[PDB]
Amino acid sequence: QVQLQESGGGLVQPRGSLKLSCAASGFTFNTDAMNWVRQAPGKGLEWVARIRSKGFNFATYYADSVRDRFTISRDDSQSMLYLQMNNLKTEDTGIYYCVRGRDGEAMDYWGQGTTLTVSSAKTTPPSVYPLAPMVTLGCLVKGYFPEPVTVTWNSGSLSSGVHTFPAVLQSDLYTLSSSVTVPSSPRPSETVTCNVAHPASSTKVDKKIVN
Amino acid sequence: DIQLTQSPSSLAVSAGEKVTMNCKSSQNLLHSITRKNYLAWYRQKPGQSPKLLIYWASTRGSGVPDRFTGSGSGTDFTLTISSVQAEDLAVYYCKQSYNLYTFGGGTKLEIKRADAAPTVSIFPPSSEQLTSGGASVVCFLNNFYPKDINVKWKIDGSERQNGVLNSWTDQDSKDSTYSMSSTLTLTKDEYERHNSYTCEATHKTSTSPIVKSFNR
Repeated sequence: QVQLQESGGGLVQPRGSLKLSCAASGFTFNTDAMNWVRQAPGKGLEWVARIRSKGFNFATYYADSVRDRFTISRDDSQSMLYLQMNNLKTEDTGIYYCVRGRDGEAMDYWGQGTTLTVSSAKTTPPSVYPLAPMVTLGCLVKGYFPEPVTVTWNSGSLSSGVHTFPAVLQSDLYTLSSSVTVPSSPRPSETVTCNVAHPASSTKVDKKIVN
Repeated sequence: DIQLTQSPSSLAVSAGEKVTMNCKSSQNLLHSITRKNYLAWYRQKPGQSPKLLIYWASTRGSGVPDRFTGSGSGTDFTLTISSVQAEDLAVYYCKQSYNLYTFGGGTKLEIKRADAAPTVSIFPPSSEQLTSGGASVVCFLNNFYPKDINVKWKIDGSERQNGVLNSWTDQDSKDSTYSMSSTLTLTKDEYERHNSYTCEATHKTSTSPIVKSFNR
């Protein structure tokens, strides 16, 4: 199956530079044209760049807003696509998707995406507080930066009943919450845990909602 | 720079119904030689990557079902989704391939369902937080419809309108309901100065506000 994995996103300061990379699988990378499309926070999609195959001498194209600052490239030998970003501006904040898009057709496959934040703020670890009272337990995740964070209940065992609300940017710090409605029996009888991960500060906390 | 504009910006239809959104181009996309209209349609489910639905104005992508129909030529195109399910909630973008690429603003598709009263849950600050010199009272208003709801924070009786951070979730692809989180964050000391805290919710699905309290 086609697989597109983008890595390298992150917190960068204005005027800095970052380099995203993409790993392609399940198709002949050496023949297709590859693109980069981004989605700004609270916005639609915006095509960023494109690089054609060797058959068309690696012809590259860039959007007006990114031209001369970015550099798309590829390594057909490793099935890797890259995006060198220089002179980063805060406008470039958003999710970058690696997208296969053959010439003349349309954009076939998109990856999961990698978040990129451009700001002079500092990485701040999140503080997870267990919210303890069908019973609704919860978990407060506040004061982190930058986005995003990853919340789950019982490492994944608990998917239905969960509600993770979008983070809100209060006073330069994000705050997010997650709730889980389980039967009145499995708690306090059975253990319910709030798994939280914050890549930017290599954090992982497991807060057991006890009461 | 061809700029496409979509409409409406939002739509709300019921399951089983047919819907039609539009995409207007500032420049003609029909290539005179190949006779193809270089316009595509994609959609993005809440928290998922965009998926291709149609290209060349009406050709479905592999795997895309016949419920999806693209139409139009020149500068006027339309997408018609038949048998809208609870699973079609997303934003639909049209994109042009006539000269480089350009997506439109997108159209959001909500699903009109039956009214649903929220399930309120108030939570006092945690010991851990208190020991940190702060106090956040959180309130969860889950699974309701429509999205329009009013939540008030009342401390002892007076209404608190400062220090409230609210946040809604996208409409659930499962039950088509919304959920909301309201958080009041006072200092560990100000929290000490009061007893009963209340989360009050007013939503069309009830005559009187739904109140949830806890005295400190």
